[PDB]
Amino acid sequence: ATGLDDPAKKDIAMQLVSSAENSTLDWKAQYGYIEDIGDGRGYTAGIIGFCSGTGDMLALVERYTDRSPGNVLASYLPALREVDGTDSHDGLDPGFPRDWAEAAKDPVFQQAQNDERDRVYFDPAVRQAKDDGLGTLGQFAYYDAIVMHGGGGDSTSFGSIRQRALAEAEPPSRGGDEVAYLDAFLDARVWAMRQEEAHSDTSRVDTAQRVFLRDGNLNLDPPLDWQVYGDSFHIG
Repeated sequence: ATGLDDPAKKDIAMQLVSSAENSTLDWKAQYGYIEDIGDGRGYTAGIIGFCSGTGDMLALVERYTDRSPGNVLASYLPALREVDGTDSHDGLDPGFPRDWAEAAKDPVFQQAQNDERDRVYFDPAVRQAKDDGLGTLGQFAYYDAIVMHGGGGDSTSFGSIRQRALAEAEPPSRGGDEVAYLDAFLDARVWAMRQEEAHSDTSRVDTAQRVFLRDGNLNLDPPLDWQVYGDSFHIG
């Protein structure tokens, strides 16, 4: 019941991430979203942008189908298993986007999306932050990082960002000052964003996370006011 695991704080986290990914606090509006944006990942869909090309859409539909056999997306499993690793729409078109939108009306699919987001991103990020001895803000910083950068082994992954920060500063779990460590983590996060795109817009740190940190809002308590990409947001 503590930190970002508090239901109210958890939803604040989801809103904060949504402001950067969707330019709105309304993260749930994305349950039914589905498009191929031409990034090589095939169809990108749902609340975290599950992809047909990367395996996570497949894992999501498998889990939905375990809980709800013969649901509308179940017929697409052979195709999803086949196109995995590629941007191909073979076996998905023409009906997949329509059927995705229909499934998104099912609270069970919505819960499946929530649970996959939490299995891959939220639970690991919050658990690692708490182990490092960080408060709610720090827990949020880890979550936003893993959402954008993933939990892989690559040079700008969440794990790699964390390792960079630990080299510059000790975490509270090892006697370090929390503000100094969080400044190091945000530095590392910005370093990674710039590696992935040179002229990256780092506002989700610069005019949000760094601002909360400078305000000493270590427990991430409303009112929260921030900007991402120049749009202003407020949670009272």
